[PDB]
Parts: sequence; structure tokens; C-alpha cells
Amino acid sequence: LLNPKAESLRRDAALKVNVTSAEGLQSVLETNLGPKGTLKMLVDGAGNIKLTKDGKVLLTEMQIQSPTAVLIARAAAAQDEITGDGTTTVVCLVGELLRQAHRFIQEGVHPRIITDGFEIARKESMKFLDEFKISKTNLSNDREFLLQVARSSLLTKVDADLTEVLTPIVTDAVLSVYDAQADNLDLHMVEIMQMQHLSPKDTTFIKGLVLDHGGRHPDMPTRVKNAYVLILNVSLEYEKTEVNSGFFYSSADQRDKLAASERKFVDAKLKKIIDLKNEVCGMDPDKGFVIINQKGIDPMSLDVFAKHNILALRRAKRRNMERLQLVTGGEAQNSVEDLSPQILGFSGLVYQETIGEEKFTYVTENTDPKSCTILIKGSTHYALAQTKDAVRDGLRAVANVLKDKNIIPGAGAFYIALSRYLRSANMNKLGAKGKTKTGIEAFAEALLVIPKTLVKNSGFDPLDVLAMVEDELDDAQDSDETRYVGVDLNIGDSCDPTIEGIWDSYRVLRNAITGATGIASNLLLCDELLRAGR
Amino acid sequence: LLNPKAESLRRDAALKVNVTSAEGLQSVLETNLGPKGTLKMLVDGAGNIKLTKDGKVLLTEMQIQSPTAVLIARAAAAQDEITGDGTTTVVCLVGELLRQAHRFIQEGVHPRIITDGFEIARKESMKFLDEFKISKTNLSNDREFLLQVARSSLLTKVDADLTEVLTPIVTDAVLSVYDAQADNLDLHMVEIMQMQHLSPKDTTFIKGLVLDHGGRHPDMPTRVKNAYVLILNVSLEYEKTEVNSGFFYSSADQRDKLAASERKFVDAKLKKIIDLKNEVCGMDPDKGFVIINQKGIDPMSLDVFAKHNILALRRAKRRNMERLQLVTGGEAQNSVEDLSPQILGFSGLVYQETIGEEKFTYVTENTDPKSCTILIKGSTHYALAQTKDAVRDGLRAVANVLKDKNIIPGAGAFYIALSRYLRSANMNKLGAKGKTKTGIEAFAEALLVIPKTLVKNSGFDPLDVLAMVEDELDDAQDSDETRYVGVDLNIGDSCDPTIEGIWDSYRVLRNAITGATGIASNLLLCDELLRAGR
Amino acid sequence: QNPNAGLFKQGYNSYSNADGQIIKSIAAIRELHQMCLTSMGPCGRNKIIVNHLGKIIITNDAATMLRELDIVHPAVKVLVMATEQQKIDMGDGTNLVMILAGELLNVSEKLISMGLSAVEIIQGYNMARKFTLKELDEMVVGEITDKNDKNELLKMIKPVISSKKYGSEDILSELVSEAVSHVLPVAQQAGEIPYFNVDSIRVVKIMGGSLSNSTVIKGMVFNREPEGHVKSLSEDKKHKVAVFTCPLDIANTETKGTVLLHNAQEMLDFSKGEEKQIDAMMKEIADMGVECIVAGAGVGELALHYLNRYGILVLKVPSKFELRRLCRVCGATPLPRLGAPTPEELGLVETVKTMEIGGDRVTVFKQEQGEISRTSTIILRGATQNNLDDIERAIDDGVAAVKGLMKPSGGKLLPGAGATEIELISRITKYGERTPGLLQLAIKQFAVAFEVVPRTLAETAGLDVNEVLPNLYAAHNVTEPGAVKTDHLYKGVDIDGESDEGVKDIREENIYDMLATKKFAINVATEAATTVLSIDQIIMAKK
Repeated sequence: LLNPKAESLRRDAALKVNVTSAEGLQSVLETNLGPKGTLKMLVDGAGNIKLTKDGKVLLTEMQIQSPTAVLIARAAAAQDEITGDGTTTVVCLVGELLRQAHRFIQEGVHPRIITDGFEIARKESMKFLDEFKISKTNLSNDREFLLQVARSSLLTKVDADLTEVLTPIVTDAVLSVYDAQADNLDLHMVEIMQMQHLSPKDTTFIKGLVLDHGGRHPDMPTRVKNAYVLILNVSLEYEKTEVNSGFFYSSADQRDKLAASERKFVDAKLKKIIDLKNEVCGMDPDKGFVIINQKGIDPMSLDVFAKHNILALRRAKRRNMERLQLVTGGEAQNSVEDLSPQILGFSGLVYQETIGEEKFTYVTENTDPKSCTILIKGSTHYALAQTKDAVRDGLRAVANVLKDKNIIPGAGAFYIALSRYLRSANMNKLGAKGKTKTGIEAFAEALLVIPKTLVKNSGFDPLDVLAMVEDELDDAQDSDETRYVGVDLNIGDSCDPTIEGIWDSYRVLRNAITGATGIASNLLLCDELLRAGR
Repeated sequence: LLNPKAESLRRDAALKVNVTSAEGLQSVLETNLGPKGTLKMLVDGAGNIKLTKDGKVLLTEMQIQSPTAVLIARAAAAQDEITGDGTTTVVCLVGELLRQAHRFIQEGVHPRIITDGFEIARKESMKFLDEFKISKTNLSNDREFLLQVARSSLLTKVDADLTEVLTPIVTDAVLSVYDAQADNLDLHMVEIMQMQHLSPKDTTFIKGLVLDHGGRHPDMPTRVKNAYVLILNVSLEYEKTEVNSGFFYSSADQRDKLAASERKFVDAKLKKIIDLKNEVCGMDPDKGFVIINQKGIDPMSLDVFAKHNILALRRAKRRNMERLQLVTGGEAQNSVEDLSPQILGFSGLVYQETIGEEKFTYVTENTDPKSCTILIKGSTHYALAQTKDAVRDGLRAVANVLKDKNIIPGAGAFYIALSRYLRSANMNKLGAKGKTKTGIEAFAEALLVIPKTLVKNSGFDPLDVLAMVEDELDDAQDSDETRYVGVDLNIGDSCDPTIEGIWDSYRVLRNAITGATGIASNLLLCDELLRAGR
Repeated sequence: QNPNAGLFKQGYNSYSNADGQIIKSIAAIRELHQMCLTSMGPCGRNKIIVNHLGKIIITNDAATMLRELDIVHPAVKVLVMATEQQKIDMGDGTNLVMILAGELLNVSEKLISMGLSAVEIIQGYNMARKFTLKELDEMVVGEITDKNDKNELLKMIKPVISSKKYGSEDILSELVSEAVSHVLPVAQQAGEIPYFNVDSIRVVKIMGGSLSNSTVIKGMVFNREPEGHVKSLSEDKKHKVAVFTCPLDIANTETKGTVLLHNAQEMLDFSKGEEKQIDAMMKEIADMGVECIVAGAGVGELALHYLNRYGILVLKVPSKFELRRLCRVCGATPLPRLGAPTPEELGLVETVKTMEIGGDRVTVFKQEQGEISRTSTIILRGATQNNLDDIERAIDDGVAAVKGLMKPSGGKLLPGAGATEIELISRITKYGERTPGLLQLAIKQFAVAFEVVPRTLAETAGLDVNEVLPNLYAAHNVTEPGAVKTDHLYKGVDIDGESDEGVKDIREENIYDMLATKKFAINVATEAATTVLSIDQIIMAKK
């Protein structure tokens, strides 16, 4: 039953192909789970080496040939726009669930019964997640819990040593960027910078903004305290016509007369600028003056500003100008003709940072910046990329935790408890069907993949640590008290995630479970492969 | 690290090869399990074709190339010399146990842990077997139970049509040899004979012995009622002069005269035989006279015997004479001169059967023959072989049941009940450690292969049948009552083996379980394969 | 590079159910089912098989072909053994069993295609077999009373001789009936004692002439000539016949008897002594009243002269089987010695003479009134050897079929020309419709498997099945004004070649089948089909 010059797959060939692709992807991403996971190198033909552990980067930047694997990777990566994490969890769950489904199918279980069992187990797991979550306190002084969450999210992406530096920076940035009001959280006010000068361990937290374009003068101020911020939109530099042109002279008088045309406007603007500087902070002690001057500045005016102890910047970015307006409170002056002291803002310590290949200006220490900046440092492209990915992941995780007070203890407690609850509830209720028990057990076994992979990546044998955790879970359930039991990936024995400080996002786990169940159900329902369109 | 003319398996290659060989052997013997199984066709290459279903015969006759398969077959063959049945059960159990052990090993479970779990599960299964058996009564009116056992044994080997013929034959043959007394059972008391050019359904039971040699005179009675059996070791063929002589003559008339003169030696013995016949019930009503005459008889003596209404045989095997010494009670007379009535035996109807290629004589209907004969009748070699194998298997099964009063209901109830009992007790006790749970679960799952294979052979879905059986068992347990639940291969639903009439031998199950566990442990402990001697 | 896998027993030609072995065996059996389909029916076509001896054999018998055809597939041997059983137990139906088994295995392919397991198919086939066997008892129209009358015998003789040299029945039936009547003894009010014996009838053929020149001789006819002066015995009744094993020459002695010649006078005396010994041996034979001598070994010229001098007829029978037949006809016992023909070992034959048939002389030992023998010989004539062989086979089958007319319902007659087949098909279809469960499909396919008989009858006659079969079904599938079917229920497949179209009632030709033959054929075919289907794996080796 085939048309001439046609390609198709029948019988169980589709099942074999899907299972093989799922197992291959699961094996590829297995070593990236947990803080003890491995790092993969990616080269997209350009010859540049990039190291990362994020599931989205691994799936999107790696070429996949098997069409089923392509769909699995796309579905797993789609969770980034929903929760921002769990791609590797989704892939591992899909792979293990498909493996169990194939194993049961080899015994004669129809795929539809397996899908029905998966749906029932998904409902039961949603109920378990609802009954298992812990409501985080909304008190803004809970810095310890935020630090624990940041450490848990970061350890998966860093080498466990840069954590001590990065975790506090991210936690403080996320805590500060959230105003002391209901409102909402917006990470768009948190800027990330990359510098190739220093080592990654030198990263620090920046309270305000950093400006890249500045003036040059040997007498330019190096550190300015209690500075007023003036934003100007009119050029302060000599300008020429669009077509190449210039002024030619044969005598000093002609030189002066021709240079007068160029310097007239600059001098006119500088007159009022210096008048304003004298009016405010002219004689006041322990005060400074910083002028942004979004437009360009000629060296003559830079020297004039330097002789007046004025830190002059030039060619500032429009985005930086708006961020300065929102941070320093100063307004942008369209023309000096209407210059007034009310335009002046206020800022704390203003200083310049000198680098071999560039220079930076700091406008930090504002009264209410309502923004934060994180500076990333490194010596190699891959290190900078890894640091940027880790910082973004930590920012998103902390923001989500602040938005959603629901927190799920980690350390593998969630998955083991979910599997045990599923098994016990489905064995007791017996409410779905006798044959559906096959799919229920398949789902229960598949949900244990995550702790098994985490243990394997840490070098310990799952058969022992998981058995110990199961024994501790049985003991806790027999006891009348509430206790959470997990796996200590550093010691190898069991531990309580609520005491050690390991937590998992509620939304991440919920969406990962839903996506894994959906992908498994969709794939197990594929019977034949048909090629068409060419 | 190797030597020439040798091949070895490293890492887990040996385990994979052994598992594959075991799976292949199981699939070879999977289809012939149960009354709903199929038959295998064997060709020796010389033109002889055997259609056999018994596992022992199939393994013995069939050539096996895989060394692991050879070892498994040789180990399973021990069942024939111990219980006489269960070879297919042993093979299936070994195959499923190895499948489960390999599946767990792929997860990192060491083979020794699986072996220890198998040993623990074997001990628990022995305890369950002890607690689960039913004690058979010693009543002499248990013919119904013997008929049920014979039917159960035969249905596995016959097409369900010859069962009605063989069941009563086997039951009567086994019961007659073993009276309702301690004494002892010896199947050698039951003779097995084969006849050609007859319908398969013609198979019948003979109370006594059947003699191969028949009469050679048309005047001999076809049937003799209440005949006296005479066994004579003296040849009745033409005898010559006791001293040196010869036949030197010019005409054949002198030779004829000499032969007539020499015939007096045989005539004298014939006179004594006829005198004995006349003296002992010569003319009494409802009486007869039959002479065995192990040695040959001259045609003239045959005619003399026939003219006196005497049925005389000739040229009989010594084994037949020895059997007649007990079947009929008569003695063998070494010398006619000492012939006396005490030599004569007694037997019932003596019937001669004429066949196109041979002629048989019946000496059945004896007061206490202490033996019986079963006549296998068929038109084809394969049919005769199948009938003989079925008869022998039924005889052995009934003998085992009689000697061992421990009886266990069949129909798959025992295996499912044992699996449930193990899954419950071993998990509730955990007497060795948690790490043995993998092997415990593997053994429990493997013990369910037999019912699944039976259901698959019967054409029904194993999942639904197993679910129904489990539901019935759960209901019985909740009712706090003792109930045996089996599988009905004809209807597809659950049934009570104690009511339908399906039973299994205690020794068969015990030996099968022990052998399967031992073979699985031996094969799973194979670390590598070594080759030497080339 | 491509490795081999899936076989763990050994290197051999492996057939497994996973690869469709159940269909491969069916196709292998079809390889000969196709041959056997065109053999059944009055218009069956011949087949030629060349023997290892260089002899060309043409026949329409399936059993004969199977005995000579090179069959190596073990599955086909089941049907070969089925045909052997049919030939051994029954006197007809060799092709019927093969055709029925092939059709059952073919419909098994359709059953499997629907997803039915072999076990349920076998169960349904067994149930349908039992139902059909029970129904066959109700298909009897007439019954043979076994009166040994030629007219009554013709009823069974005619259908058996058909399908082999069709159109010559007018003579073959007469010959077979005459021979059967001659051999059949006179008896009545008794059915326990067997009467017919196939071994009592012998068939001989002489080249030349045609079938119209054939005849039947009451007695045993031998192709051996007396080769002596006396060619036949006198007209006296009950001539004493002696049978000898030792060659008719000088009588020897058991002890000593060795003669050595050294001198010329000794040689002359030895020659004279040989002559005198032959004369004395013949005189002694004559003195015992021996009038006919049967010699199983060579005969000397002096022996011939002396035996003809005493008026004793000598007939040479070197063949052991011919000697046994002659001894059974006359009752004489072979004499291992010479000169001692004891009267107790002498037979009685009224007439012994040599007859010329087409130039070939034959000797017949026969009788008319006294010492009547139940042996007969059929003499066939024909210029073509192939026709002679075909007629001989047809006569042998017709004579053998008489053995089926014994006590166990041997005289039951069922409608021929496939009418019984149509009725059984309808009955089995109704039973399958009544039968619940999946077994209804198996019963329906079993019923369909019986449609071959009309199919083969139509095809062998050159008729289109699409026009013959439906007309027959419509004729049989009728509703009568009552609860009991009546009227013309015996319509079957017509030979055609005349009239216009349609079917005819078999009563015109009086073609009927035997109940025992049909039942045994059905049972054996069903057993063979079950045996074939019960196998899901076959082991074969290079041959």
C-alpha cells in the first residue's frame, strides 16, 4: 500500500524512531542537571567556543537532524517564555516517560490507555503540587530566603565558587529594583554590562548607571561628590558643512576672524553654562557639578570645563539620557538660551574608570535611582556569556519568586514525594481503571528521572541515596509531624531542603510537568511517518 | 589482551549474549505452553518428520547452537528425570527472570544483588508453596479426581478430542497397577504398544497382556472362554532320530516313510498334551484350553491341536512368556514327560485379532495379572508418536499425584497468587536490605510470565484477564475468605480451578521454581566468556 | 558486514510464525493443490510423470502422482499421508481429500487475514466437521442391498469408473460388474461374514485391438504357455493339479546324491541313468493321479517328452505371485521335492487350456460346475499402451470400490454432481450463523471450502464458473410451500456439451456417492488441515 516514488513508515517503526530520538536527547541533556552537571561546547561554524549549561541555549544553538527531536527541543524551549527554566527537566521527563511507555507497549498496552493514564496522573500530580507547596512570607526583610533562592538558581550555572560573589549582587539588585509598594516587578530597569578587562571573580554591584562616552582632558575631575546633573541637547563643538570644507588663513588676523565663526556659538553657550555653574555650587563647599551634554564637545570647551572643575561628558546615548532623567531627576535642556537652575539634578559620587581600551563614567549613589546595574567581567568570550546567562537566570528566578509567594522545596524531595503520593493514591483509590494502572505506573516511574539524574551527575549511586530518602519519607509519614526529605548532592546522604536552603520554583515545576505530559501524549499517538511536499 | 584461535566477551557483552539466548529459547518454547499452544515440526533430514509439543522431547531432539541456550536446555531437562513435566515452565521462568535482571542491570544493579534477591524470593515462594497446597485424601473412590488429573495432563498434549479416549484409559491403567494400599507404584507394570492402519480414536485399554504372535490354523477357535493357559518350552517341530542317521534313498517314498517314522517323537508329546487337555475340563461347559508353546510347532501338530478345539500359539518372545507367568499364573513346562495339571493357569476370554500385516492374540481378563496393556492405534507415524507421548505423560502425572498427595490447583492461580504474596510479604518485611528490592520485584514480575503466556496462546488479551483475576483476588481478600482464582482459557474470564478441574503437581511446581531460580542465578553471575582447547 | 540474527538453534532454513510461516506452508501445499484441482471431475485432464527407469506414465490419479512426485516440504507430506490413508482404507476419494484439505488451508488464509488465532480456527473447523459428519447421514437417497446383482452393482461401479477415460463406461462398467458377480459368492441373511475380496480379481492387457474386444474370463488367466506337446486337458471334470518347486529333472537325494564321472563308459551309463531317472520320476508322478503339473522352475526336454508321454499337461509359472494365485485357485500345495505328489497336496481344476488373444497365447485355470473358484480375470485389449494403462487403473479402482459395500452402511448412496456439496454448504452456513462467537467465521469459511467441487466440475468441463455456480446455488437455494424441502433437490453440475444451459437432475445418469467414502474423506481432510494449521514453526535442512 504505497504510491510510486513515495516514502513512509508503518508498523512500529514510528515508535522506534520516536523512542530513539527521545532517548538520544535525554542522554544529551542528562549531564546538565544539577550543580554537579557538565558543560557543553558549542561552535556554530564561526569557530568560536561557547560554554553553557542552560537548556535553551543547548537546544537552540545545536543542530538536530531527527524531526521528532526537533519538535521535542522546540517544545522544551518554548517554556522559556512561560517560566524561564526547566527545559532540561522537561526533556528528561519526556524521555523517561516515552521510554516507560514503549516498555509497556512491548507488553501489548495500547497508546491511548497510556495517554489516559498520563492525564490521570497529571491531575493527581497537580493536586499533589497544590497540597505540597509552601507559602513564602511577603515580608521585605526576608533577605535570607532571597539569598537561598538565588544560590539555588545560580549553582546550576556556575562552578560553585563564583556563587559567593554573584549571589549577593543579584539578590541585592532584585530586592532594590522592587519599590516598597505593591506595584509590580520589572527587570527592564536592571542593566547588565560586560567588560573584558578583569576576571569574573571581580564582578561587583552598581547602584546606578554607567556612561561610556565622556570627555578627555588631563585636568578633568576624577572623583566628584554631591554633584548636580545638567542634561543639554545643543551641540558644544565646532561643526562643518556636509560637504568637506574648512577655513584657510594667511595671517593671524584672518585666523582669528575665521575661528570666530566656529567659536561664537560655543562661547555663547559656555557663558551661560559657567554662569549656571557659578550660581549653583559656585562657592558651596563639599559639592560638585557634572554636565551630561548629550551632544558632542570640542576640546576647547572641554578645557574650559576642566579649568572650572566640571566633569564634562559628550555624545551620550539617548537611552542613557532617559535613564539619567529617571535616576538623577535632571531635565534635558533643549537650548542654553532658556538654561535655568531648576534643570539641575542631583547625584552622589561621580567618578571615571580608566581601562586600557576604553573609559567609563559612574553616576551612582542617587537618592532614588529606581534602577540597578550589574557589571560582568571576564577574560574570554565563553566566560562572559556564561556569566551573563547565569545573571539573567538568577534575576528572572528571584523576580518570579517575589511575584509568586509559592515555593517548592528542592533537593529532589518534590519528585520522590510526588511519585510516592501518585503510587499510593492510585493503588488505594483504584478509580481510573485496571489497565490504566500501566500508564499510572509509567508516569510514576518517569517522574523519578530527575532525582536519579541529579544523583548520577554527582557521582553517587541513586540506588542507595534514593532508598535512604524513601526510608526517611516513610518514617516522616508515619510520624505525626511534617518533614521534607531530599538528597544532599554534596555529602551523598539525605537532607531537609527547607533547612539547607534548596528551593524550586512552583511555576517552573508546574509548567514542566504539563509540557512533559503533553509532549509525551502527542508523541506516543504517532503511528506512521509520511513524507510529502516535494 | 587475547590469544589466537580464541574469542571472549568483555564488559557486559557476556550478559547481553546470555540474555539474548535465553529470550530466543523462551520465544521458541513460548508458543507451545498450555492446552492452547501450538506444535513444533522437526525434520531429521532422512525423511522422518516429528510433530511434538512436549518441551523435553523438543529440547532433546532439536539442535541448539547458542551455548547459553544449550546450558539452559540441559538444566531444564532435569525436570524429566525428577518430575516428568515443567520443562517449558522452567524455560519461560528463566527467560523472564533474565529479562528482568538485565533490565535492572541496565539501571546499574549489580548481578550479585539480583541473585540474592532471587534467593530470598525463592525461599518466600517455597514458604508460599507449603502454605498454599491442598492435601489429597486417601479414599479409594477418588476415581473422579484421577479422571480430572488425567484430563488436565492430556489437554496440554492432545487436540481436546482424544482426551475423552485417553483420560479413562490412563486413569484405569494407573489405578489397576496401584491398588488402594500403601505398597508401591511402578509404571513398568503398564505396557505400551503401537498398531498401524487404525484410526487415532481406536485407542483402548486392555486389562491384561496382548501377545504379538497369533494362530496359524483356520480351525482354531476365534474366541476361547475360560481357557487354561499352558506354557511349553519344548519344541513341537519335526524331530529326527536321536542318534546318527540320514535320508539316503532312490525314491521320495522312502524319505516320506522315514519322516513318518521319526514323527513319533512329536506325536508322543502331542498325545500327552491332548491327555492333559481332556483331563482338565475336557468337556466341562464354559471352559477352554490355550497353549502358548514358546518354541515352534510343526504344521501337523498345529492341525492336531486345532482338531481338538485347542488354540495354540508358537514362536513367542521369552519376555512374553515371563509376563504370562504372572498375567495368567501358568508355569513353563521344561519337559512334557513331567507335564501335570498344576502347570495350567487360568484366564478369561482369549481373542485373536487379524490384521492385514500381522495377527495378535489377547490374553486379557485375568483374576490378578498385576499388569495392564495400553494399545496405541493410529494410521500415521506422527499420530502414533503423539499418542504414545500423551499416554506416557498422563501415566507419569497420575503416578506422581497418587504417590504424592499434595495437590495444587492450576489454571494460573498458583503463579498469580505467589506473585502477589511475594510483592506483599517481601516489601513489608525487608529482611535483608532495600537493595534486594530490585531482585525481589524482578522475581515477582517474572513469576507472572506463565499466566500471560497462557492467555496470549489462548488468543485473549493478557492485560484484561490478569486485571480480572487480580480484582477477584482482591475481593476475596477483602471478604476474608479463602478462594482459588484461575484463568479460563475458553471463556477468557476468571474461574475457580478447584471447580473446573484443573490441578498441578506440587513436585512439578517446586522443581520448576528451584531449577528456574538456579539457572537464572548461574547465568546472571557469568562475568565473561572464555574460549580454550582450539 | 550485514550480520545474521534471529536464529539460535543452528544454520538451517527456518520458518517462523513471525515471518508468516503459516502462509508459507499454505503456499507450499497450494503448489500441489493447483495440480490436484484439475484432476477431479469427469473432464479431468491427464498428467505425465517420467520415472527413473525411462518409462513415461500418464494418469489422472492424485495418489499415483504423489507416490512419484518429488515432495520435500514436510507440510505437504501431511496431505500425502492423508491420500495414502484414503487409498488404504477407502477405495476412492484420493483426489477429494487433497482438494478439501487444500481448500480448507486456503480459507484459513482468509481467516488469519481477519486477525483470528489458529486455535479458534481449529476449534471452529472441528465443530463444523462434527456438524457436517452428522448431517451427511441425512443426505442418503437410495441404498444398495448387496444382492450381488449386476444391475445393482452398476450403480456404484459407474461413478467410480468415471473421471478416467470418460465415455468408455459402457464397457468398463459391464466388465467390472461381470467380474464382481463371478467372484462374489452366494449368501443371504448374514452380514458378519465378508464376501468380496479385491485380491480375487486380476487385470491383464494385450496389445492390439480396442476396448470393444475386451472380455471377462471366469477363473485365473496366465500369460505363460505350456511349451509342451499337450496344449490342454481333456473335458473330464476335476483334473488333479500338482505344483512343484524343484525343476522337473532327475530326482536328487537329500543325503549323498553326488555322482562323479571319470570313464567314458561311466559317462554313458550316467546319461542312461539320467534318462531312466526322469522317466521313473514322471511315472511316479503319474501313478499318484497327477494330470496337470505346475513348474515354478525350469523344465528339461526329456522331462517334457516323458510328461507328455503320460498325457500330463505342464504349465510353467516362474512367478511366485502367480504360483500363489494358482494354488489359491486350485488349492494345490507346492511340492519342494520330485516324485512325491501326495494327493492331499493336489488341487482340482476342471478345464486348463491355452487361448489365443491377438496373437498372444495365454493359459487359464478355470472351472464351470465343480470346485467353483471365486477368482476372475479381466482381459483388456488396445493398440495404445497409454489407453491400456488408463483402463487398467480405472478397472482396478472400480473393482476395489466394491469393498465399500459391506455391512457398515456400505450401500448408502448420496447425490452426486455436487448437489450433496451444495446442501452441505447450506447446512454448514446455517450452523455457523447459529453458532455464537468468533467461531461463526470459521464455520462459514469451512462451508465455503466445500464450494470447490462444483468449481472443479465446471472448470474441467470448460464451463465458466461465474455462470454455472450461481445457477446451481439458486436452484438449491429455493423455498417450498411447506416446512420440509421437497421436489428436485438432486440437481447437480451437468457434463454440458449439449442442451442449452443450466443444471439437470442426477437421476438421469444415476450418479451417486458413497456415505462412508465421503465421511472418511471429510474426516481425513479436516485432520490434515488441523495438523497443518497447528504448526507455527518448521525446521528444514538442505537436501
